[PDB]
Amino acid sequence: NLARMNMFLHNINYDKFDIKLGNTLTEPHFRDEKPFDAIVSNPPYSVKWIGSDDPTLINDERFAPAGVLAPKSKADFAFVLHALNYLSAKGRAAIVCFPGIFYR
Amino acid sequence: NFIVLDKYIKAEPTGDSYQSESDLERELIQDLRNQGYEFISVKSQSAMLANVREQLQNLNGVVFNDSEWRRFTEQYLDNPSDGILDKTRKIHIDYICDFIFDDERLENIYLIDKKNLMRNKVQIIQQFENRYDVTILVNGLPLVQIELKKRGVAIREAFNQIENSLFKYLQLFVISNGTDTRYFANTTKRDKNSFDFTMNWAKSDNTLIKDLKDFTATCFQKHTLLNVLVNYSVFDSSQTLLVMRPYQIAATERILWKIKSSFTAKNWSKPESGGYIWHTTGSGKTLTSFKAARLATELDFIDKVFFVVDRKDLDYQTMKEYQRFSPDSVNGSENTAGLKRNLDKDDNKIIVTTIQKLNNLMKAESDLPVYNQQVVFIFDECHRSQFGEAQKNLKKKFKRYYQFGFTGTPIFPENALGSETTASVFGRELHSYVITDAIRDEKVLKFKVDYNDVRPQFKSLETETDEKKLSAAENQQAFLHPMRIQEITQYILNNFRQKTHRTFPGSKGFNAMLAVSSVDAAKAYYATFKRLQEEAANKSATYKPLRIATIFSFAANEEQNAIGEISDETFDTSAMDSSAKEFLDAAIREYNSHFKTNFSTDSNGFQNYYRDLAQRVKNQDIDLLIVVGMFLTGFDAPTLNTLFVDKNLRYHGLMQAFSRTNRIYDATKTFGNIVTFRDLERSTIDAITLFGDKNTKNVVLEKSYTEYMEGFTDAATGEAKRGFMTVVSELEQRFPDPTSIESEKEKKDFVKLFGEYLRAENILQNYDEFATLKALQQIDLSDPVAVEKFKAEHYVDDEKFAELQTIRLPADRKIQDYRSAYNDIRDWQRREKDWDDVVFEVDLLKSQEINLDYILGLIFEHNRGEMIEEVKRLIRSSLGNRAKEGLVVDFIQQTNLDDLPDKASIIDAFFTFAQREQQREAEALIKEENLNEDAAKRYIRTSLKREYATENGTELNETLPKLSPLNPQYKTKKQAVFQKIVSFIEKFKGVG
Amino acid sequence: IEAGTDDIKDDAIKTKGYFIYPSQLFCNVAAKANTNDRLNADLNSIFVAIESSAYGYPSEADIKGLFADFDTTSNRLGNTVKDKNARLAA
Amino acid sequence: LNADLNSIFVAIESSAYGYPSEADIKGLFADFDTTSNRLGNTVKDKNARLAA
Repeated sequence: NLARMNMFLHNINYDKFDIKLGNTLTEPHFRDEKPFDAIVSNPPYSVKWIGSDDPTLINDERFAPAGVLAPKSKADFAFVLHALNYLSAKGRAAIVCFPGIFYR
Repeated sequence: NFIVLDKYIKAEPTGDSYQSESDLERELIQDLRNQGYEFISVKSQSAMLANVREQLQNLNGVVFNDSEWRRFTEQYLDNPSDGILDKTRKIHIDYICDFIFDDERLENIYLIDKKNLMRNKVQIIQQFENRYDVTILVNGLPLVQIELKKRGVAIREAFNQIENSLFKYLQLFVISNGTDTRYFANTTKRDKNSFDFTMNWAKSDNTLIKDLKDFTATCFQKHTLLNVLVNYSVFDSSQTLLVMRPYQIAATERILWKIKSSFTAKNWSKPESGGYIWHTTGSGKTLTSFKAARLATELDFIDKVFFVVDRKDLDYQTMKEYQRFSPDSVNGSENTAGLKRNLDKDDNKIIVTTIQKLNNLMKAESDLPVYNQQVVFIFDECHRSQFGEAQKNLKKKFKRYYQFGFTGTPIFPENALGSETTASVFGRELHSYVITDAIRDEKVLKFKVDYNDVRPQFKSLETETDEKKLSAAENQQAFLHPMRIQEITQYILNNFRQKTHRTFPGSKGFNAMLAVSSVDAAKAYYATFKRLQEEAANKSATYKPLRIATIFSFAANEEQNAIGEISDETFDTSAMDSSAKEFLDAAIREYNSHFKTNFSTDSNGFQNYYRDLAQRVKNQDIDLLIVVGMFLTGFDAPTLNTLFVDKNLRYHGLMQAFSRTNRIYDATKTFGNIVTFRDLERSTIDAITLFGDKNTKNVVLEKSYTEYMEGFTDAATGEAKRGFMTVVSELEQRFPDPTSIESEKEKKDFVKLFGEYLRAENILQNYDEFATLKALQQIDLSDPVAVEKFKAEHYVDDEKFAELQTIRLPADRKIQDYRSAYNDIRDWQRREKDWDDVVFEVDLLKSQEINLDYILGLIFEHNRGEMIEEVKRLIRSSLGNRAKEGLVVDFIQQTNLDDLPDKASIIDAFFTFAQREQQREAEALIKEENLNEDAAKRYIRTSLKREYATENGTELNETLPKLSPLNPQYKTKKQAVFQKIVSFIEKFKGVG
Repeated sequence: IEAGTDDIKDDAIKTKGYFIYPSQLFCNVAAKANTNDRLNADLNSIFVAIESSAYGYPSEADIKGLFADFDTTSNRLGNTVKDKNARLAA
Repeated sequence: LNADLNSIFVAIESSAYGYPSEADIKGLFADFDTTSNRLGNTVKDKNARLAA
């Protein structure tokens, strides 16, 4: 809610300008719109989730190219895999992490 | 007793007004008052609330006060800040509120008796407030709305008639003309996409029920309608209300009736207690399985419920089981300790598991508490590994089971011949949904199965039916001969762009598959297609090639099935030789070299390579797919119309192969072209006589070529399918062509005739003799080498060619004139806006497009000779995308064709001139009505990259000259600027 | 709406056809008279809960591409109605 | 009440708090047990949660 009013305060056009609610690990949307051209993010750290995993989320469109999931204590790089999924043919990407995810 | 009742005698009004609506309204009022629906008269908004207070006090057995009823109306029932989806959530989930009684207590408030349906109360009322309305109140709640139309009202126009407060509860938009009757939900789409969600009540033998009188007399019983509206309406989280088709509800009630009768007889663990459901594939069996599981959950005495499929369909559909939220779709994977923990854990009342996990649990553990408990089993997709052995463990290590089956694979008469059949595994055929009436109800499409008797060399061997020698003496030379494979390749490369509807450059197109029975055939085929496309491109440096891919691993490993299906390929990569394996690897390296992909052929990249190829074959970016044994059972392709077979098949594995085309896409795709190189039509007759009568195959497939040339009269319904040459003679004789039609009724009749003509045209487009007849319109006099080579391409002897020269087609310039006239009539009825009745053939107007490339190619070929009337030929061809008309003339009336040497030079000269004229006219668009240059240029380039324009893009005032704060803003000049710029972007869609 | 005659207090001009055009442009009419500057005149006036009904006004917004269903933050606690009036007015 | 656990419905506990809160004779010490309110989003959520 505060994010939508934050983005609404700064005199920005109504055109398609929005955020939807959910979690990228559970409700990854939007696939159909589109392969994006630039992304930034601040993923929170040590964000342990359901393991490892009970659904078929190995066999989704983005974690099957990796080879293994991101388990509970190492729950960081699921965000960067979800990031690199939604990317163009040319446009760069930039994310933040902490250097403790080193070899792990 | 049931919901879908079988034995029903029918009624007959004549009447009892033939035409009117209000008398039909009074009829159904009389009928529902006969059935026990109360007709009262409420006319105001507040008296609705008074009726609701009258009914809910009867329901909950409590007494409100006026302040208390007001507080209930405000706090829970009618908060005005809520939409339709909130109230749908309330009537499907949140049906209980909690209310403070003024003696300081808190008690429950129901809405619908979700467990005792007969305790509910029903009412019926009439219209208020552009149409006629009949509304059903369910405990005083408007849920079922029925409109009315005239008799001849089209079912498409039935939607085109689209505050107050309490009409935001409705769910079932029942619509009728008095002869047909359907019902909506969710008011989903516009009129373009309503027909997907148009259902019909019927009897359990799937024979349709359409008459509104008997529709009301059957489907609108109180015990019927309440059970439908409560039990069989799934609010899939979120936004969606999935409501079934009647055969699924019928199958579910047969299941539970057999369960209840088997427990009352205490006759468990037996095929008397068992039975099976055999519905055809494409009927949406997954939602029916979930409903059966949820109602087995809702049952009284049932301990554990299980649902078992083949691997690895399981976890995919397990996350597709999210109708309930959360649906307790638990797995161990592969935790027999976790599965017995889930046995020990309570209220995960559905458990999904494999046959292999169940067998591992039984052979590993034999002391479970479940062995003397009420257990329900449902199975699906039975292969032949543990088809009897796990069932022997089921017999051995259990006591109380109710085992049911969903399949498309009957076993009993001639399928397996050496196993325990379906009726002996399960029991009664509890309910079935055959493919036939599903085809009749537009869920899948028809068949045209033809063998290619084209080679008199191997004619005896193709027509050979000796299954022993076809099994054994199958080799690489008597059945895979290089001349034979070469002529197969030449046939399919000649007929590809015809059968994929790619006869025009701007056409849409479809992809195709080619499946065989042996790997060495495919290893011949890939190099064969590659080399023959190289030769075809080297013939004249003009031939467009086709990107052809293939995939397989290993193998026909076991028997795995009955007679006769595909033996499933396992995932061992290099189990075959590298003459097959590294051949595949080099093909994938060429695939990587063309498509820039990364998948190697290891144990990881091969499987996701298969998935990636499956995804990118779907989007019509792969022209042809050579297939050994994959893509035949679980793969779907909505954009695939034509299948090619060099293989011999059997009862219903062949049906699973034919299911890979027949799925509906639009009005262009009509039926699946099955082209076999070995004759298998008797096997098709075997499958359909297995699945129906002799009428069934004539319902399913097809009629012959001449039976569509001169048409036919259908032996069942007696319709006048007039015929191609028939309608040609009709439009020639009746209408003094081209544009001598000025009376509006004959305009409409000409539109109807031309639309029927193009419908029959698109039906005939998939026929080889019709393609040969159309291509006969490029005669040579004489040039006998080219004519005989053409006849050798189409395999035409001069005997038949005598009649083919005799039979005459209509003139193509006339057809250009007719299509231009139809486009003009459509544009004339595009303005404002007896004309709200006319059938439009929008889809084939959208088909058969020319994207200026064939136009400029003809203009470059337009020597040099003729120089003025070639502009007239281009203004003849100008239709479909005619709004880019005059500037194309301005490219050729201004410049010179002598200045342009070839095709590409005139093409990019046209691009340069179009960009120059577009910029120059955009300058005038700026100058005309005081347009702010940067803002308007930004807006128009945004619209051009967006390919259309809109009255959104709400910074458009920055383009606007002076001022629209003012309340006297009179579209000044907003509508004028907007119409000019939408005409401008229509003039420059994509170009520039 | 008033970049040019600017009015501190506004009217019930009623022209819906003109009203729907910012309801296509900004997607929301504030209201005729339920703006802040009009509401800033009648401060400390009993009662205060009309702001809830005020949140009914821009939340109409069904045409087109709503982006509404948002402003459910300001609930009521609050222990008496005069506490609510004095606190929200302050 | 421990015999009929998981039984629809659960809000009878509110009426249960009506019983010792009679207590007007003598020297009440009641008017106390208003802690267990209802949130809660559906009635079945309330039933399952309070029964657990």
